Amino acid sequence: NYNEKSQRDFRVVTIGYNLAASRQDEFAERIYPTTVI
Amino acid sequence: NPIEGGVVQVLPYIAVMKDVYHEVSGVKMDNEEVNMVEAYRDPSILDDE
Amino acid sequence: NPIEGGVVQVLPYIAVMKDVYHEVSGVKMDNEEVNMVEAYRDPSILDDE
Amino acid sequence: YDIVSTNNQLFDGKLVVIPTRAVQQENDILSWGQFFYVSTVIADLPITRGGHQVTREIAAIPFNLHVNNIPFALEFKITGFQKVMGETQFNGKLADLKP
Amino acid sequence: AHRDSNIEAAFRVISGNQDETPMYLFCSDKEIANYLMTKGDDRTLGAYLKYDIVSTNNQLFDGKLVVIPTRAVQQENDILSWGQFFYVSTVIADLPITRGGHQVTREIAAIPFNLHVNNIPFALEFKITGFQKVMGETQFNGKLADLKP
Amino acid sequence: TDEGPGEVVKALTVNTNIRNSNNAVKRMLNYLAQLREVVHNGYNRPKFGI
Amino acid sequence: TDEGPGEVVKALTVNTNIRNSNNAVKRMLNYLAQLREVVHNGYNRPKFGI
Amino acid sequence: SIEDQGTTIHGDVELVVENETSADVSSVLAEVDQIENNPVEEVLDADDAV
Amino acid sequence: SIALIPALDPAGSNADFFVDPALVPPYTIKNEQNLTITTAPLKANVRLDLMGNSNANLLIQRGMLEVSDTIDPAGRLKNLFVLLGGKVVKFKVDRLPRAVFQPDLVGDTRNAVIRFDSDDLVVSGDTTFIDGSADGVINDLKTAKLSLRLSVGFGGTISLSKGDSKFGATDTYVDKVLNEDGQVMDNADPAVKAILDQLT
Amino acid sequence: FQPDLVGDTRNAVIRFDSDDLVVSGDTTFIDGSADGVINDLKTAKLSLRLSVGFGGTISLSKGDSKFGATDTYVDKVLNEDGQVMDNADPAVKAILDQLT
Repeated sequence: NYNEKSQRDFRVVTIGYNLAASRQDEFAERIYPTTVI
Repeated sequence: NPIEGGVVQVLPYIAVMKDVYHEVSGVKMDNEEVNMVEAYRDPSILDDE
Repeated sequence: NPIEGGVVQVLPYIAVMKDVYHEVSGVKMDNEEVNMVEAYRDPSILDDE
Repeated sequence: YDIVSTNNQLFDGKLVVIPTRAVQQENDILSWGQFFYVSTVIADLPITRGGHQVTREIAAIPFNLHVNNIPFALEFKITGFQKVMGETQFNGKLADLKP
Repeated sequence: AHRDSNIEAAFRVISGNQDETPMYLFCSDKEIANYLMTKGDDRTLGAYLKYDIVSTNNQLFDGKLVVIPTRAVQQENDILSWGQFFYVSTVIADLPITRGGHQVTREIAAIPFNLHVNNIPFALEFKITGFQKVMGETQFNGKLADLKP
Repeated sequence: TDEGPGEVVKALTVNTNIRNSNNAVKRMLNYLAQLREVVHNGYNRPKFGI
Repeated sequence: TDEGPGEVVKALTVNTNIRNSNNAVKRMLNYLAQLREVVHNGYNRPKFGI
Repeated sequence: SIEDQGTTIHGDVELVVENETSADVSSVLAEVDQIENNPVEEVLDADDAV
Repeated sequence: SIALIPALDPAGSNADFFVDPALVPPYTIKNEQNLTITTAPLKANVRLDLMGNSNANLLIQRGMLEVSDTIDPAGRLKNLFVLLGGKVVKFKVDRLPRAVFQPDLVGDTRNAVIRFDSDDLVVSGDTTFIDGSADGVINDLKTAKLSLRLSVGFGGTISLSKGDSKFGATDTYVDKVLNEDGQVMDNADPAVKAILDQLT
Repeated sequence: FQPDLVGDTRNAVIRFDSDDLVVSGDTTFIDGSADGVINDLKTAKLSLRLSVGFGGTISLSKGDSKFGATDTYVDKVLNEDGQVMDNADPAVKAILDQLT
């Protein structure tokens, strides 16, 4: 191996993934306000 | 780092997959699976009756 | 370990090579490369005139 | 009036005007619509589904209703944004009049 | 394009910040930038959208305006950056080499080691031409003259 | 697996919550369609059952 | 019964351990089958992938 | 809680009482940790191995 | 009992995923239960739901399999069937280093990739076809005291969570023709050419 | 290129596997022509997606490379609205009959 240039080991970055949703979106909430039954 | 020689990008996500039985003769599983992130633009992928 | 679930065996060696130039055409580099370990049984691979 | 926006694909150049009471008072019929929410129960149970395999299934069961109250709406289909901001509207027309 | 794309959700979900929106960069040459920078006192587009202006004199980009998103506050290996420049330290090698077999010259060579990577599949591309025929000529009274019999 | 859901189980609520907003949008648009037909036809006065 | 299993539950590991020994035997003989074919053929030098 | 429980025989029921429920699962998937440490099995450089 | 063995639908609904019976007739296998399964090698250059076409799917009820069923990444390429001179030769390649499944480094983390590249598929006078015969090309190799070294390339991907699989085979070549001693002979030799002319 | 996880550590593997290779009526040939399949495809208001597979291994120290191409198939024939047409439709059959 004349040139042992890196081929296997790499830096890894973990991409975030954070899902969220309110009971209704502000859009849906203003049109259909929530009433607890 | 010159030893690292590059970067790997790992993308975890939650996929919404349709409840489908495996076909006997199917070429490709007809599972309409979509990244949950599309539910914000097109939430119709979540419809179930 | 259950997290590993497998093993990889890495076998280093020093190879005997000829200083053959890369050909204009060729199918492969015509370099009769063998493991130096073979030299103990068949040391003629080392002969150089 | 007030402005509420969505990125839902179903709304595409569709401004709709609806009245609502300026001050909302919990269960107020004068709201254009209402969202009646009861519960979102989550249950876990190792169901042997198919009779030949067991999988623990954590399921959320929604229980709610949307109801409309007021039969009033004005629906506007609005297009042409790129045609009035991306093209000459006045000097171009005068050029078209050139003999 | 901001509506049709899912870019708003992408930043909110990936960044981990419930309230996060992209910022757009106006990538232009020097002639175009002279006009976009006019009043940079408040660089907004819509209700909440903000932008910034960056310019180059590279000939390859002459007459081009391209608008791209970026994370408002840049971090380290930020995936939400439109592209990234992955740089490894450059090496300068100095060794006397008999180059050509008949001449001996010391050659000091700087060997680059880097990659540009694009992340976001978003772009707005504008080809802007014809400043001199608009600011150096009549655009209104000349047309009225052309209507003369 | 002995370990239960980490945070992923909360995605079930997020899915439901998004569906709530989706139902609001479809319900509004489907209501407009019904209203358009009622107003299109001869129903310009308030009455029950239309 | 809500008491649980007795010591007979350890027979499951015994069955596995007996199978573990039999698997070594089957693999040994299957490997000899490889040598029979490879050494019978023209392979008298070390190389990868034979 | 369901997050802590494992395959409960009689089952578990919970009520969502939250206005919103974010779910960050970036660290939940076990393959991510394996990749972060070793995208591929670590192998020494050929010269370092001897 | 947990082996994933492709199975033929008695109705012939998935017959297009398997090698035509004319070349490799299907054969019968039985599991530990008294149930009987009909199996055959999969056709090269095929895309299919690997789990859906498995014996597990047709064992008890045709549509029993669900997303809970997954494929073990610790699989191997067991056999290749080559059409050699009009008749099929079965090559056992199960334990070779190139037969092991590998992770797909670019794409879905649960995708397994198969890359079997070998120049060491030997066909000689001692080879038999799948049906036990040794006539035709094999007999010519026997009488000429020659042995072939075939070169094959078999690739594919298996989605370990979905069951989707896509396979493909590269062009097959004869890399070497060796004499009994083990030396390479030129392909222009009338004894070598007369045999190679049959491998179209 | 990917590392060869089995075999020589210096081998670079290329496994290009894509079902999204698109041939629209706007696509032209290497000579700039839009005749033949492209013409009929364009005038039928169709789009066509190929399924291709290309694999090979390069020895990064020896320069020994082997490449192979798998059977290429037409995966989907779409309309301008993204609808996948049934291949039995004579509108798309004419194109499939040309791609032999």
